[PDB]
Amino acid sequence: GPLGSQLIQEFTAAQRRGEIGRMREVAAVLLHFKGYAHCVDVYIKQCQEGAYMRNDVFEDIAILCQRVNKQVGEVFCSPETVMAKLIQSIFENKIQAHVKERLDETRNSDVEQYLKNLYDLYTRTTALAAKLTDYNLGSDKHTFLSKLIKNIFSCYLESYIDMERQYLQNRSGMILQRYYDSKNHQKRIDTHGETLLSQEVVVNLLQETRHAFERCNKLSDPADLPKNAFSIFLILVEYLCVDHIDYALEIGLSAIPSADAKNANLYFLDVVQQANTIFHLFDKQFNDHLMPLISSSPKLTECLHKKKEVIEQMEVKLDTGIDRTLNCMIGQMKYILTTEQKKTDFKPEDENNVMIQYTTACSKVCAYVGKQVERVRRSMDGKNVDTVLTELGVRFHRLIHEHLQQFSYSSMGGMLAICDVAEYRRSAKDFRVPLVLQLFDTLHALCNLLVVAPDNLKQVCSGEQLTNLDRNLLHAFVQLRVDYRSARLGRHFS
Ligand SMILES: [Br-]
Ligand SMILES: [Br-]
Ligand SMILES: [Br-]
Ligand SMILES: [Br-]
Ligand SMILES: [Br-]
Ligand SMILES: [Br-]
Ligand SMILES: [Br-]
Ligand SMILES: [Br-]
Ligand SMILES: [Br-]
Ligand SMILES: [Br-]
Repeated sequence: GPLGSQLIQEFTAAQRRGEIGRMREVAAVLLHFKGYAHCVDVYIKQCQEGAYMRNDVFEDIAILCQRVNKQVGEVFCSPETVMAKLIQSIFENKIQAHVKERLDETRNSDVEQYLKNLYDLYTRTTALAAKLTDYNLGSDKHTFLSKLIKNIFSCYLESYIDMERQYLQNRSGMILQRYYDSKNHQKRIDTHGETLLSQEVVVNLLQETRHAFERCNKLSDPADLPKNAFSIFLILVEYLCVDHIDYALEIGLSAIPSADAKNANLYFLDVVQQANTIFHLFDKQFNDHLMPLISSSPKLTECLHKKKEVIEQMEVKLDTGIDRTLNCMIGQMKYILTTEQKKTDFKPEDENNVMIQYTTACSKVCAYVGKQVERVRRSMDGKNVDTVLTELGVRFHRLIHEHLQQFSYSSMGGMLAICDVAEYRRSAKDFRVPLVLQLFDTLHALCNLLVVAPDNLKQVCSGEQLTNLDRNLLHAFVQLRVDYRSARLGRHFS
């Protein structure tokens, strides 16, 4: 019939000014007809008009819902259905308008600020939805809020991961270019030991990626959180690893003079030092930040495999470079020995007038060794420096060991050999590595063989420093004696 439902305008008047049960009476009448849905509707519009006048909209709607809750119980019979209508109106209108307002402007002017706003707006909305769930709305309310948040973020959170990666690729690219421009280095003799490894570029790349993970944690669907957080990681290993540090490792690998003369190749040891600190900053953000997001991954086993693979590819290159730098040093110590150690040193031309000291070949080497050891300590941190010295010291002991075996020794030449080793031992003591010192300790005892009289030869072999050594090793040194044939020293087949 002629619905004079425009007594709904009588309800509007009652709400305008004055607190009354007149709102209740008109509402109680209106539930008898279709139009009770419209009455509560205009009630929501009116109480919202004077509300939004604050800098913070999420506090404004929090105060709005509390004052409406105490009033709605006075006016309507089923406050729970009215209340759900309220917050739905707040979300579908006010919240969605405030989100579209913040994002449209910054979307085509500041992509990073867009991501930081989308993250902030989504966080405050969820925190707000947790405040609204405290009210006695119709249970299953949790699903109700979830649909409201989804209906105003579904398309923002859909194209999220693509904008996040497009941003990170571009921002990382700009950081790398800005660094290679400040060094006047176009991609693909340099006297400077330029490592091309910035501890600023890496820490700024990690700064950027860390923040991307945090946004990824809350803005990515939990079912796709692992695959999304790993997509971001692959961007890091493409710019930080492949493009920055792996590039500087190959560039630094070509500045090695290849075991020749005149080598100012302190360069690569500086590269090893920086790369190690970079690695410590790398896996630190990996364990603390990326791992909590990837822990629940279907194929986490393949995620850890690529992380390991990447960090081993460059681990090997560092091991190739430390090896090439070491035999460059061994190459020079060998050069000193061949050109400055003659036969007449251990096989003196005239037995009569010989002053026994360590050879000039010995001092030239020890002086060189010490000059390089110093450069190693000054170019590396305490942890990885002892592993390098150990290798150098082992190779150092190896060189002298085989060097001593290509000479014949007279009675007089014997002492000169010990004097050499004794000085070599002091040079090795400067390594501060027990292994190197102990290796020359056995070589020192070994030289004792080509000095003692033939009758006390098998006696000395029974000594504490020699007994626990292989008989073949004792034999190799006895053969170096000039009177190995002149005496019955062939009794070393036992
Ligand atoms: Br009115
Ligand atoms: Br209703
Ligand atoms: Br952020
Ligand atoms: Br959240
Ligand atoms: Br409930
Ligand atoms: Br930078
Ligand atoms: Br990439
Ligand atoms: Br280091
Ligand atoms: Br980090
Ligand atoms: Br001496």
